[PDB]
Amino acid sequence: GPLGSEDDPIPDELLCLICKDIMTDAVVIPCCGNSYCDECIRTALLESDEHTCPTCHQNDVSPDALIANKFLRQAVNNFKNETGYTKRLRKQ
Amino acid sequence: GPLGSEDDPIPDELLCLICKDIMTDAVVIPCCGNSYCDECIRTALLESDEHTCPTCHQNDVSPDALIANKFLRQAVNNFKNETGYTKRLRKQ
Ligand SMILES: [Zn+2]
Ligand SMILES: [Zn+2]
Ligand SMILES: [Zn+2]
Ligand SMILES: [Zn+2]
Repeated sequence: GPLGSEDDPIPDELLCLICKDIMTDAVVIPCCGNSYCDECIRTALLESDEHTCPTCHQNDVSPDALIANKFLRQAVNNFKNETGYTKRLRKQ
Repeated sequence: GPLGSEDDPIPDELLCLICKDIMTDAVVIPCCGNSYCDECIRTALLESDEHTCPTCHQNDVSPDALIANKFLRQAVNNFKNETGYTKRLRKQ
């Protein structure tokens, strides 16, 4: 049936595994190929001295080796506009 | 108007720039981040001794450094099933 009208789950083709949610300005990891939030993937490598990838569990990656997944960022932007994905910010 | 009725173009978020068409099992280039057909991107580096990227015109890439854009391949698979994009395959 149809999805996206009032409900729809974010696909893994544009959803960060680290926070299990969509990301903006997503990057790619040259250790495996998965894409996540720039900050999310950075945190994984920063907190892991072994540079343990948060998906393939690699031990030779780097937050400086993060490439720009143009396609990812594009899809996310379109997806957000189709289903109208967004959230309510606060005055924190 | 809407898209998907009887005509729909392939977006740059899952469309290969090299052949200007969708691809399957797309890979990513760690030089810039763009994704293209494994065969297409391979050909670009294979024919260019300078390893001139077919998008950013880099000079230090490689067909071996091609990573697996999990997300790309997933998007392509879904997109193909949405519009019904496909072609004549052969059992060679
Ligand atoms: Zn990895
Ligand atoms: Zn994230
Ligand atoms: Zn490039
Ligand atoms: Zn191609």
